[PDB]
Amino acid sequence: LRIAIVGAGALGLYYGALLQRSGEDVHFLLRRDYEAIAGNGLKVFSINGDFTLPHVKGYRAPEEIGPMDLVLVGLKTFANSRYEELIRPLVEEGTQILTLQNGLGNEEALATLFGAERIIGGVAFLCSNRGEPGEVHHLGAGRIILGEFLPRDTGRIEELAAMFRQAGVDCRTTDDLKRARWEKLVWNIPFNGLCALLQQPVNLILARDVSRKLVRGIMLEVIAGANAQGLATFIADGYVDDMLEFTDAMGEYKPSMEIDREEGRPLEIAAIFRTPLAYGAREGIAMPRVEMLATLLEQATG
Amino acid sequence: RIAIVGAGALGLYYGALLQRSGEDVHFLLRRDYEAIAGNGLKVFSINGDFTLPHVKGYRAPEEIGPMDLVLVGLKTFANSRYEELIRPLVEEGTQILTLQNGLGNEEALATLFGAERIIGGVAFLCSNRGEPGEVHHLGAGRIILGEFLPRDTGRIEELAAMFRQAGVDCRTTDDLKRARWEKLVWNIPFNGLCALLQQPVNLILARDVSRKLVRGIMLEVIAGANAQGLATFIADGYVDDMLEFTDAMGEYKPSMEIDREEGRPLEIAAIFRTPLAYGAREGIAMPRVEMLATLLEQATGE
Repeated sequence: LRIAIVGAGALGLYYGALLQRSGEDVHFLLRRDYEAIAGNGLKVFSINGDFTLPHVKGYRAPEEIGPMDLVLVGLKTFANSRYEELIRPLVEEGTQILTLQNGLGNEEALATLFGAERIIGGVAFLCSNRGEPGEVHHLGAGRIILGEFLPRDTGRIEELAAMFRQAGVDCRTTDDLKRARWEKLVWNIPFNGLCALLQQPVNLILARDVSRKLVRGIMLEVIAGANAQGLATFIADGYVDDMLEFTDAMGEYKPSMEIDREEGRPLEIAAIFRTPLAYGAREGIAMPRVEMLATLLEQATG
Repeated sequence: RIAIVGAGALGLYYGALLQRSGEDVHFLLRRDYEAIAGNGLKVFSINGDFTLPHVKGYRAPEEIGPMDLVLVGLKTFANSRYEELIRPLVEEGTQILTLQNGLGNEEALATLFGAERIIGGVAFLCSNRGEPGEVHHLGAGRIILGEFLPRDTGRIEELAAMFRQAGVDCRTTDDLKRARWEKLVWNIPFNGLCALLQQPVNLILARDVSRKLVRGIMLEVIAGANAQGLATFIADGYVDDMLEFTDAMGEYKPSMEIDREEGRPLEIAAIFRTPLAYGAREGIAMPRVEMLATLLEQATGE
């Protein structure tokens, strides 16, 4: 099975590394650290034991790779205008596209660009900061839940789930990709939002009672927008308490958006915030706290 | 009003937060009386560090005298010392709050002093200690408060309010017994396996068949819980919820593993042998908890 990794980053390189370690033909597409990876290799620093890959099949242009069986898009979503130029040379009849990037609107913009039956969505729970050119730092978790965009057929999702399980990634299969994306949004929106804005890790947002109270209300707004979107099964309100207690054992974790704010690179406001808001306002649901958060966030960074 | 009987990684932490918000806190120190009478204790947290310049410390409980509340944070192998350590602190109206691990603690103190004095607190805290008078708080800290003998709310809500004022996320339940068993679902696989294998939680969770083991251990604890006269049944699926909860903890080394590393005794009796007793009393097959308890006393006998 041959794979393209379009994105790199903490997410793309980590799953890319684990795939070739379990014997899969993985073709990396790099920009920033092409010379530091082709000359050296990529080092994975993990809590489940470090490992290094001495040789890595690395490319700096998508046309050099050619058509692929699978393509992992782990890109940051501010470069979604680059979907056409980076993915087109990898598309053959039978090519299936996997997306692990945060928020909504990613599966939909790729289905319009290539085809709905090709699109597999993966909601990934990964604790990873990264990089002095060619290094990945695995800090926690890593589990994936796989779902197809066009909802119908069993074999492909199972073959992919087993493949990630062969690579040592905890992998699950679901019938409702929409719901699982919205379930991740319940954590993503308050915690990537408030933490990037206030420039404070999750524990300090959780330490104040009134800030906890804010978090709940953000979460309930997300749930309401989720529940009236066309879900096969309803997301209960108790899930707020579940995700609240979940984050309480993450310690001093700084989420991805906060790290981007600290590193001077742009933030994924469009996919994490504006798009769920657009989908929520499409069905006419009040989401004032999300909107306020979205606005302040793009005010803060410009 | 408050006496701290324990002076471990949790008794110090909670007592330091209690007097920081202006409570009359009296610490019973043993190993490090002289280090805290000279300098005071330093609390290092993820929620910002603080230092108490002066600490009301004592070496004998008869010097402290009658109290309003005694927080017991003792390690459960010192439970034979209940009478000598707590009796001088007890007057008519004194209430005893137990925050230690496992079972039997509420009932022992109830037999010893009076059941209408006893308050059970299931606490969840990540804390290693140890530079005589230095407390490290790595995460969480939330407490669920129950009364052993089920009479009133004011008493339990006044204590809950008192903790919340001090910055402790503090809840209240009507089923203390259930909540103890709820924490046993986590404490048995993880404080068990990690101490035995001498590995952190992420490794135990990394192998597929080891997750299946954890599942099985967990299901037994639940089965031993559900036949214990609980007001409301613990469902399985609470398994899936501690499986995913522990996965957000990264490279975490539980209290029992830390105690194994430092070569100090383990709380096998309260965490393992008492619940196994409670299940056998009702006749429940718990082969895995048994094997674990036993292998764990085999490794720490030598």
